[PDB]
Amino acid sequence: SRGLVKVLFATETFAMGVNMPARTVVFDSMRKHDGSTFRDLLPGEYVQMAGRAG
RNA sequence: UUUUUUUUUUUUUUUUUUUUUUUUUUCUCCUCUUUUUUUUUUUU
Repeated sequence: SRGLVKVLFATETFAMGVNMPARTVVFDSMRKHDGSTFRDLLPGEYVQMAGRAG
């Protein structure tokens, strides 16, 4: 919140919705693990994690 | 190459009182033998 930490590593517990967005967001993978079907992401998810950068 | 969420030890306290040991039965009941009754007295 105070900007004293630069690089953050977080799972979906912090991804899909937050206020106070930083400037840049990066993705290290294309897939995700839902409840034992091992699907990929959908636009409803990509909008929320990546829709908060400004 | 396996993420996200599912609360926990019932609330209450700042009510008066002018009595006194016990406690409640048992029925009428043939007394055998020398006597009048002796007696002063003195030594404690």
